[PDB]
Amino acid sequence: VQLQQSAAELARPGASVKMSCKASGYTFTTYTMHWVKQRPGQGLEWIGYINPSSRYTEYNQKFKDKTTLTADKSSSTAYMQLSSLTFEDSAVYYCARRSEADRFVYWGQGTLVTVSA
Amino acid sequence: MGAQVSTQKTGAIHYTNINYYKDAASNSANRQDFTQDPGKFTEPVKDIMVKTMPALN
Amino acid sequence: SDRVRSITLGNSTITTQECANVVVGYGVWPEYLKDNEATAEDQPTQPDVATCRFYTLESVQWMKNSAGWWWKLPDALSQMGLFGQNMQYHYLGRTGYTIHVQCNASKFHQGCLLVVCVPEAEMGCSNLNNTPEFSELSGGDSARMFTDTQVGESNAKKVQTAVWNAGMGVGVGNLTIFPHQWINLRTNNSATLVMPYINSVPMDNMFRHNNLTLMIIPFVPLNYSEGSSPYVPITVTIAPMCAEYNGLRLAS
Amino acid sequence: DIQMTQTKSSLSASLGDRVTISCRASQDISNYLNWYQQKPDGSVKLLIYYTSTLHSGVPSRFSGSGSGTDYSLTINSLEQEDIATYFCQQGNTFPFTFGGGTKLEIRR
Amino acid sequence: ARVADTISSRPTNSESIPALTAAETGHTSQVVPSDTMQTRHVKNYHSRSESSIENFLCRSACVYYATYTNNSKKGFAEWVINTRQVAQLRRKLELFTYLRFDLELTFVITSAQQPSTASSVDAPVQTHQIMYVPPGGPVPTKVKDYAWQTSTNPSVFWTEGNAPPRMSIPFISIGNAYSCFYDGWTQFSRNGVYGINTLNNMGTLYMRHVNEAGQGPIKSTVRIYFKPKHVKAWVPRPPRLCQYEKQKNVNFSPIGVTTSRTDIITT
Amino acid sequence: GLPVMTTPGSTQFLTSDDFQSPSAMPQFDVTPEMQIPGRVNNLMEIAEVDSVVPVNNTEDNVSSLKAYQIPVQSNSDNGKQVFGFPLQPGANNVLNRTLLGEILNYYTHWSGSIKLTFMFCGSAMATGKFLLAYSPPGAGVPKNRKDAMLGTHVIWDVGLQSSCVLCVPWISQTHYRYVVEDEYTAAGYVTCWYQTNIVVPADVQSSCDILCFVSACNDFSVRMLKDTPFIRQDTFYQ
Repeated sequence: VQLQQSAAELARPGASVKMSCKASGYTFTTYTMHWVKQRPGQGLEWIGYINPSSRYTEYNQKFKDKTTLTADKSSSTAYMQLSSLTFEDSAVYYCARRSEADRFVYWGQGTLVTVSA
Repeated sequence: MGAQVSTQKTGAIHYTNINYYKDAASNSANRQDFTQDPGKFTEPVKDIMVKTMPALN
Repeated sequence: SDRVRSITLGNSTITTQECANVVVGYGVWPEYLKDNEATAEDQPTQPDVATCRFYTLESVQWMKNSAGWWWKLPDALSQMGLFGQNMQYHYLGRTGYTIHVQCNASKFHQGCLLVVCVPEAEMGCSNLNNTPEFSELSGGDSARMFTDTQVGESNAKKVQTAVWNAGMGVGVGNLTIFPHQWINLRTNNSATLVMPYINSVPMDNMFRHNNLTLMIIPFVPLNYSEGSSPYVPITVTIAPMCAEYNGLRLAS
Repeated sequence: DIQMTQTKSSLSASLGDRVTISCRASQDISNYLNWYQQKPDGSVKLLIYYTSTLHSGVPSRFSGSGSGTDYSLTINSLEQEDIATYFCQQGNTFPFTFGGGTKLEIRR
Repeated sequence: ARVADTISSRPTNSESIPALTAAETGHTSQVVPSDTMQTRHVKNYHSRSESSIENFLCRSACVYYATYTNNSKKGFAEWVINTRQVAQLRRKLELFTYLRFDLELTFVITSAQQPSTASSVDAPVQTHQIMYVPPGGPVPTKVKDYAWQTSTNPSVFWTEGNAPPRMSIPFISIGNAYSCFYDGWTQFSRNGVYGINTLNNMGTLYMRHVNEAGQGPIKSTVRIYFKPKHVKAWVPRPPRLCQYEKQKNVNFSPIGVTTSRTDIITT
Repeated sequence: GLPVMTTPGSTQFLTSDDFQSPSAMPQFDVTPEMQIPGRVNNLMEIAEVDSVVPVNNTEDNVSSLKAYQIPVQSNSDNGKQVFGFPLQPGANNVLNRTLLGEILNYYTHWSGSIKLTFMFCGSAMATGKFLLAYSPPGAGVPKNRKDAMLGTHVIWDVGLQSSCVLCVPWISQTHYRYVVEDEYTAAGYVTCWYQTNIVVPADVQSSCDILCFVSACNDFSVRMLKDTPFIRQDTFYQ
């Protein structure tokens, strides 16, 4: 019934990372999978979702040109690729499973992404 | 004045039922109205086509 | 022969030379309202020659990458002659229809259409909090088209036009429980449906309730070799049957 | 967007006290609000999935109120396991906008 | 309601073709296995009694549950009556377009002690009141309100520890049948709302404690159960595929028709 | 003062009982009935209507209209396999979500025959012959046309009448079968093989499609009503 994410990542500015959120305990191709970004000095921030049955992704207007959400049917995971990393892309990224229209009931534990030299 | 709805569900015996209330919307469930008419969903066709004949003459 | 028909209604005739049989409703024929079930107390108007005749809607082109079309049809005939004029001056009204979808091709084309006429089709919106507006749900005698992709949720009031869910959130293969026919270009050439009045009230206002929806969905898409005619149109003609109206007032 | 603002951002009350966390919107969201709770080890869970309807598995100390623009969240008896960060989230327009954090602490 | 039995078949070599049909006519084939092969004469005793409309729908299912607290101002519950806040009764009723049934309500009321501070609490048995307000009647706004007199509004009283209460409601509607779907608006100008909420005016249902708050707060919970009787159903409809999202309308997110396999020949 | 004695089972709430209860609104006048077309009396005439079955699930055709289309081309060898799936109308994901498989998921046992209508939605100048086999279990799935011709089969010739009904019979040891996936009450496999090729003239597309329908015969039956596993809820809809 739980979701499990990847470990904490580390990358150079300009490089690319790829996180994941393995789902278990339910049918993976039924509910959409959302991604929430939390900078340590601000509140939560929405990024986008992906329908795992039809492979249709829809992003926010701010995170459209950087993020890319993919998924697979066999291993029942959902990936997310961040590209062109800058210093404000250092935050904590959660995965959530959307329930009825406007509530998220199950969350992940979050991965820590940092950029440095 | 008790009703003789007697025929029970048995595989291949009577029972008695009386209505105590004044409203017909307060009785028991029907549960024994077995009626079938599948010809309005399976044959909604104006000219009746026989099984052994070809369908498109 | 069993492949030829001729339908006569008013001052209009429809002939066809190859066709399947006709599908009549849920087993019943359209008739008038009896005295047991009437609730209005004034005398209705039954013109029955000026309104019960064949009205031809606009044509649509069957492309190779086509997804589907839909009409509503109390609204598709709202500007059609004297049927659309009695709908404005009267408050109530009941009617049954006969629908004739026709699309011809040669012996060298291939395809398959599903001509289904559904009652009470509530369509879903793209944004999950809103409901679709009127202009996205029905056009006057012009088809609204499905899509082979999913409309995003950034659109406020737009109909979700994913064709495999048929816009109502059901499997598109299970749409054969409604009265339907197929237009297989190998054998068939036109589909005919006769529909009675299906509602939970004996009469209804014809301007805020669309009690039918005609969907045409290509299951096997159109294909042809190079040389054959690339333009294949689809035309829909609808004729009301046993129409009557109550509650005469001003124009609206 | 709809700017979901919490002007509190920090709260202090003793054990056994009644706290109130308020979240104010930009326009009328029409009772489509959710309240979440972020524990200090990173776990987030849903508390109230309406204006006042409690989730299953949540203790009965929590209660929500509000209508229109101004809303509220009330814990009538503060315990030791309630020291966390609380967010408000609207679900009326695209996209989903979350409110600012509200951390709780001990009085003295 | 016994089903039909197969008859004996013989090897044929003739010009009659029961297997070849034409599916473009919108007519399902009426063949039985005694036309395409040789069969023996069996006789079936199987009945279709459990697949009837009355046996399929006349079972109790929960529709809502709401809570209220004793020692609290404005602690009382209300619920606008509708059958589309759950997932399983909504899917069964949406196989048909129009329905017409009588109801049978049942309430399951529990209680739970709250963390008070008085030493040695001891409370007597509790009494609850469940008032039904038809659409248009005056509604209560607090607990010790005058509107709980129930001069014409039917209500029920129940002491904890007995059998659960149970009423019966006839077919209350303006039209000739309950409508599960409505393709249209409320206003004649085709603005505003659109969907099934236009025809939903069954009424409101209020719940409260009768006893006063003695020494410790008590939080109760009432579950409501529907049971359709004398059911008639018209115009069948394909079952719902996508998950439900809202209550007032039929909005959805698109999904695949089935789950996928790795090939077309794999078993 | 009649002496009675209360038995066990008193003051209980069984959710499938037929008892009488006092009405809340006495002497209420209901709205009179109306002849609405399409009255359904039994759920076994919803399961007797044909519905298209998604045979072609290949991990990217389920979210499209390509799931229903079975590809048939003009081959260069003999006896190639068209499709194949086991016969489980409540557990196998091909027949799971049809009009028949959505009624079987409300019940536990099922018994009867199943029709399988195929329609050839190709060109009007194309020919061909197919073999529609059904193998009862005990052996594996047939892998050749020689292994599949030994079961219940029918040879379909395309032409004017563009449909053929393969009606699988009720061959089992028990009177009923389980809806869920069971090894003890397995039902067999349904396959399709090229008898001869698909021969087309010049300037005709050599790739044709085939639709498939599925319904029940007049001796179908279900038993032991349960809840469906295809719907789910976390919070209330509001």
